[PDB]
This record gives sequence, structure tokens and C-alpha cells, in this order.
Amino acid sequence: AMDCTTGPCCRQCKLKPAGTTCWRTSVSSHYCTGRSCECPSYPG
Repeated sequence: AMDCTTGPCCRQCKLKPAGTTCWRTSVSSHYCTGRSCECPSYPG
């Protein structure tokens, strides 16, 4: 509607749906909670 929420976990101009990975490294692997564009600091 208004807040497009730009960033890594964002659907172009909206909040990316929960489940979208945004923190997977050699010793990391998390997912999005479809609540915010920023990746959470906890595993799925």
C-alpha cells in the first residue's frame, strides 16, 4: 500500500514472503519470517 520496504528480503516493492533465505554461509543457513525485509538472527 505505502511502505514498500526495500532490501534483500523484499518483493521488489514489498515485504518478501516468509521462507526466503537471506543468511546462508559455510556455517549459517536461516530464512525470512515474512514479517520484515531484514533477515532474523535465528534459524528456521
